[PDB]
Amino acid sequence: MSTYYFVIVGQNDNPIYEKEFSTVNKELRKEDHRHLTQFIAHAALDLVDEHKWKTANMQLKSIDRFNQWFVSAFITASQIRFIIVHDNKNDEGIKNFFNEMYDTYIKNSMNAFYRINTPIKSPMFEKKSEIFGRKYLLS
Amino acid sequence: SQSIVALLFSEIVQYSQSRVFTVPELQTRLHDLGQDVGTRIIDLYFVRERSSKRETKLTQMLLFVKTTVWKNLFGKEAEKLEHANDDERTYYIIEKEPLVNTFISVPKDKGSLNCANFTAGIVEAVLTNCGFPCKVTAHWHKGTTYMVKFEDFVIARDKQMEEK
Amino acid sequence: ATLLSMECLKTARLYSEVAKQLIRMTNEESDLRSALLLEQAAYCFLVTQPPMHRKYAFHIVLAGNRYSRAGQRKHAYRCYRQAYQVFQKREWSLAEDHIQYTVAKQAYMLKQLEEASRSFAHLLRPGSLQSAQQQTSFLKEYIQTQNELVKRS
Amino acid sequence: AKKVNSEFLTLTYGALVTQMLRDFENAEDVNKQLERIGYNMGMRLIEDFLARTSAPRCLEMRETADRIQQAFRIYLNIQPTISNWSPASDEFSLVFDSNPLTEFVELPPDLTNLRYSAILSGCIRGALEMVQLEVQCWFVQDQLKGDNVTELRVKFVRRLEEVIPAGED
Repeated sequence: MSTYYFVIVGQNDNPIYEKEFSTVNKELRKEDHRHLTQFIAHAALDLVDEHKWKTANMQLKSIDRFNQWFVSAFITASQIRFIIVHDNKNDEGIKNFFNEMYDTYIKNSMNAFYRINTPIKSPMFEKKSEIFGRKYLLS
Repeated sequence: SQSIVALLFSEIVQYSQSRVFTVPELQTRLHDLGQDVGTRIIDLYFVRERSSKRETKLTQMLLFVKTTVWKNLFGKEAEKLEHANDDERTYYIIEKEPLVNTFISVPKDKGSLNCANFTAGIVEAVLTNCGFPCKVTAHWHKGTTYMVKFEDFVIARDKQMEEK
Repeated sequence: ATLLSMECLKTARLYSEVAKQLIRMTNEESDLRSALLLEQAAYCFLVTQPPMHRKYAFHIVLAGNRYSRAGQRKHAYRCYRQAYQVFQKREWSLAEDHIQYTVAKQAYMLKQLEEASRSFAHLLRPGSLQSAQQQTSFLKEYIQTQNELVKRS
Repeated sequence: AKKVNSEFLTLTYGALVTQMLRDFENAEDVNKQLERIGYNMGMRLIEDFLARTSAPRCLEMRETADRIQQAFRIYLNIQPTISNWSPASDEFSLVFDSNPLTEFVELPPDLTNLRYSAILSGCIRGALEMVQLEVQCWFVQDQLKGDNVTELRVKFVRRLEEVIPAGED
C-alpha cells in the first residue's frame, strides 16, 4: 500500500491545505511526517520550478525521493502545486484525479470569498476531498 | 445582457469613488478589482479555450490570452499585440475598443484613468498567475492600449528559454 | 572520489551534479560521517544557488543531533548556528519551533533562555494548533522565561 | 449575442461583495449599501425595460408582477413565477429559478445576516420607485440561505399618481 498524502503549495509559496489518504496508524509519528511533507512541499516547489520550465504540460510524474516516499507534483495554470507523497505510485489515475480536483478548485475560484492563496475553509471542498480520496487514493 | 453589467460595474467604480478621495488610488482600486476577477478568469478560460494547455512561450500565452479573454469578456479580441524591441520587458496590447467606453464614460477632465485600468488589472492578474508577473498600465495612447512591463527576472527566464 | 568530483566541478561552476551525488552519498556510511558529510553536501548544494535551503536545513539538524552525539564540538556547534541562521533567513517557525525546543534543552542548561522564549511566543499556541505535549512544552517555556524574568527582576 | 457571460458578471459581483465586506466588517452596512445600489440600478434599469415594452404604468398589480417578471428574463435570462396572492390580492410571491450572480458562490455562515442578492430585491424597489409605486419588497425564502428555489415577497404599499401621468410628487 501507499500512504497517500496531498498538500497544496500556494502562488506565494506558502502552504495552504492538506488531505491524508493513508491507512490509519502511526499518527503521532505522522505529525512529524506532516512537518516533513510540508518541507517536502517546499523542496518540490523548488525542483518543480525548473522542471516545469523544462516542460509545458500539467503533470510532472514524480521528482523527489527519500528512500521510502515518492513525491508526485501537479502544476496548474493557477501555478498552484498539488503534491502527493506515497510509498508506491498511483499516477495513471491521479492525472485526471488532479484534473477533477482542479475543476473543484475552479468551483472554489468562482466563489470570490475564496481568494489568492486564501486557506481552504469551505465544507464543500472538504467533502469533495473526502469522496475523491475514498474513490482512488484512500482505497 | 449589456446594460446590467455596464451599470453594475459603474456602481463598483463610483462606490470606490465614494470610498476614495482622489484619482490615482481610485484607479488603484479599479486595478485591484480587475485583479480579483482575473484571478479566476485565468483558470476558467484555461480549460474551455486553451484545451487545458500551458504556453511557456510569452508570445504564445500572451497572444492566446489576447484572443480568449477579449473573445469571451467583450466579444472582440483586441486588435494588436506588439513587442517593443528597445525594451524586451515592455510590450503593448492595443485594444481599439474601449471597454470603459462600451458604457460611454465620464469626462476625463476631473479624472484621467477608467475601467481601462480595471481590465488592465485583469490582464495583470492573468500574467502574474500564468507565471509571468508583470505591470499592466492602461494608456490613452493610440486610443486604448495596455502597456505590459515584464520583471527582469521573468523576461530573463524568457530570454534564457529563447536560447535554443 | 566524491571530494575530487566536488573540487573539479567547482572548477566548472556547475555544482548541481556533485551536489546531488554528495547528497546521495551522505545518507549512508555512518551516522557520524553521514552528519558532517550531510553538511558538506548541504552547503555545497547551496553553493550553486543561495536559496532552496529547505532540505539543507532539515538534514543538517537531523544530523546536528548526531553532531552532538559523536562530533568535535566546534564543528557541531557551527552546524547548530548556521542551521539556525538558515532557518531565520526564511523563517517558517513550525519545525523551527521543535528544533528550538532543542535549542531550549541546550538553553535550559547551557544556552540563553530568551531565544526559546520568543520562539515559542511567536508560535502562540492558540491559532497555531499546538498539541498536548506542545502545551506542556510551553509550560516549561514559561518556566524558563520565569527564570529569565526572575534574573532580570 | 448577450455580450456577457453569467460567470463574468458573477465574478464581478462576488468581487464587489468581497470588497464591501473588506470595507465594513458589519454586514448591516453592506446590506444597506447593496440595497442602496440596487435602488440606484433599478432607477436607470426601468429606463431600458420601458425602452422595449411601453406598458401602461399600472392598470393592476398583476401587470406589475408580470412586468418585473419579464424584466429578469430580459436581463438575467431567467423566468420567475408569480403566485401566492393574498385575499387582499395586492401582494404576491415571486420565484427566481437560477441566479447567475449566485452560481456556486458560497456564503460564510459567519456572514448569515447578509442578504447577498438583495440588489435585485432593491432593483425592483428602485424600479417600483420610478413608476411612482413604492413597494415593501423582500425575500421570504432564499436559495442562497439553503432554500430550494429563490422566493421574494412583494407587499405593495401605496400609489403616487393621479388621473394625470404627472402625479403627486
